[PDB]
Amino acid sequence: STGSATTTPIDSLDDAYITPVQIGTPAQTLNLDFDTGSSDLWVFSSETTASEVDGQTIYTPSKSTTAKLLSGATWSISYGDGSSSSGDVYTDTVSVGGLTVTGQAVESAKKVSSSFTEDSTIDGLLGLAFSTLNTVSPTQQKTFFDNAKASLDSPVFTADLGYHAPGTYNFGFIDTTAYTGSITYTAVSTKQGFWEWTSTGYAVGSGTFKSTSIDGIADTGTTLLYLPATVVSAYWAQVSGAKSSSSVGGYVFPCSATLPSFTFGVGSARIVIPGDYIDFGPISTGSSSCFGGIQSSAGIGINIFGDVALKAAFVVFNGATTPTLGFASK
Ligand SMILES: CN(C)c1cccc2cccc(N(C)C)c12
Ligand SMILES: [Cl-]
Ligand SMILES: [Cl-]
Repeated sequence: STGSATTTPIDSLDDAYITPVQIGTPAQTLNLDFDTGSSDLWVFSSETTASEVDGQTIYTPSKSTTAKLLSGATWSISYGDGSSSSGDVYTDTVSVGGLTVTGQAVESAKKVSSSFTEDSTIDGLLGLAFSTLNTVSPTQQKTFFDNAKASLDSPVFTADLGYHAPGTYNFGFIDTTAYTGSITYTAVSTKQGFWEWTSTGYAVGSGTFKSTSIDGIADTGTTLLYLPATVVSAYWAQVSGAKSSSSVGGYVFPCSATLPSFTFGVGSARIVIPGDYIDFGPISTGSSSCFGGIQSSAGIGINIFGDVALKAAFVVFNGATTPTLGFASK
C-alpha cells in the first residue's frame, strides 16, 4: 500500500505545516502537525478542557463506531519548545492520504498548554520518530508509520515541504519526479529515538565549504535550523547589522537585508537553503528588526535540522531494518 497527502504551512512564515488526517468511523478529519521529532499521535478532543479549545477541530471518540478506549492508558508529553499536553487513549482507524491503519493509538487530550490553545490551525500532532519515544503508559504504543510499515510497498516515508507553498508527505514510495539529481543516504542513530544523523559540514553563501561533523536530528516539527554557536556566528557575521539579541531570544537582522544562502553537507552531497528561507519576519508587529531562521543550539544539547533545512530538500525517512535518511535537492 501507499499513502499521499498534501501538507500546508499554517501561516505566512512557514511556522509549521498541517496535513489532513482521517480518524474514526465515520471519518473525522483533523489537521495534524506531522512531527518526525516525536512519537505520539495526539488530538484535541471532546475531552479537552473547554477553556483550552479555541477554534481547533476536535476528535469525538463517542461518535466513532470503531473507537475503543484503551483501558488504563494515559499519556503526557512536553516538547522542546516548552509546550505540553496530556490525556487518555483510544484505538481507532486512522487514514493518511489513502493509507489506513486500524487499531492506531489516538491519544485524546484532556489538557493542552497555552501555546497549543493559541494556535487554532493545529488540531494535534502525528509523531513520526521511533516508537521508543511514545509516552503512553503503562503500555507504550506504536506510531502510525510503525503500524503501517509492514503493509507499505517500501518501508519509507518522505517529506517534501514547501517554502510558502503546499508540499507532500508520501508513505510507502519515493516519487522520483519530486527531486533533482540523486538521493544521498546517510546513517541514522536510533539510540535517542530520533532520526539522528551527522552532516558533513556547511558553507555560508558563496563561501568555502567547511568540513566538520554536525550531529543533529531531522525534525519536521521544529520550525528553525538550530546549529552549533560557531556555525551560527559564521552565518550571521555575513549579514550587515545582524546581532544576537538577549531580549528577543536569538539572532535578529534588519528586515531590509537580503540574506545569504546556507549549505549543509549530506555525505559528499550538498543541500542549499536559499537565503529567503532564513527570514522569519519582524520580531514584533511593525518592527523593522527581523528574526533569523538559523539559531544556536547551544542551549539544547542537540542540533536540529528543522523545517528551514528540510524544506530545501526532498527527504527520505527510510525505516528499513537499519534505518537511514536520504536527502536530495529539488
Ligand atoms: C519570527 N517570530 C515569530 C519570532 C520572533 C521572536 C522570537 C521567536 C522565537 C522562536 C520562534 C519564533 N518564530 C519564528 C515563530 C520567534
Ligand atoms: Cl491502507
Ligand atoms: Cl564531504
